[PDB]
Amino acid sequence: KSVENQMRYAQTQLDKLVFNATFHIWHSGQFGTINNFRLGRLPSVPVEWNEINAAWGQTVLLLHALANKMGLKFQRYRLVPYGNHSYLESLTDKSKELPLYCSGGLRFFWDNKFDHAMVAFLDCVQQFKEEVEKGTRFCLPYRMDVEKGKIEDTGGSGGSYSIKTQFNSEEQWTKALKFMLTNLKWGLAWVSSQF
Repeated sequence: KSVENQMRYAQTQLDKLVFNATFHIWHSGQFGTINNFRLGRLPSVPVEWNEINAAWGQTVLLLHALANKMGLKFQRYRLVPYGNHSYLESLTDKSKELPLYCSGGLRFFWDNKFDHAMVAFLDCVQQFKEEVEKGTRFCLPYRMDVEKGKIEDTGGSGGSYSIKTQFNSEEQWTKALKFMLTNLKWGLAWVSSQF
């Protein structure tokens, strides 16, 4: 099973079918893309952070719209769509900063706020998964592990890939993000079909 095939499968459903904006999830080599922004970077393709931040912003807007369409209010966090500087807020810790954007440079010179934000977002994606799967044999294709901040290539390599940048490689981080976008694409197909 290839992630590209999983995306095609979802695109087949989507083509046979309404939202305020359009959210087109696809692939470009090793990258997952959303509305043409690459969500990742590679040693050989140093995607600018403005583009990564924009991809995050569209991803947040998508999950926000999916949750609003379903009547789902997330636990633990709320999404704050804010263009290319989108973020979450913790519902229990008003202090906590959870930016889904970063500026350039080296992981070394950063705190963990962006990484915490991405794990909080994966928590929300997993909550969405539980709602679409409730009751149907339907399942989003890639298992998510919120405790560890990882996504599994279920039925592919079987490996688990971190959504955090710290202690990770750019190629594995990009893979995790691409599996996450595939899950959201499947979610959009299911939501567009069942609502």
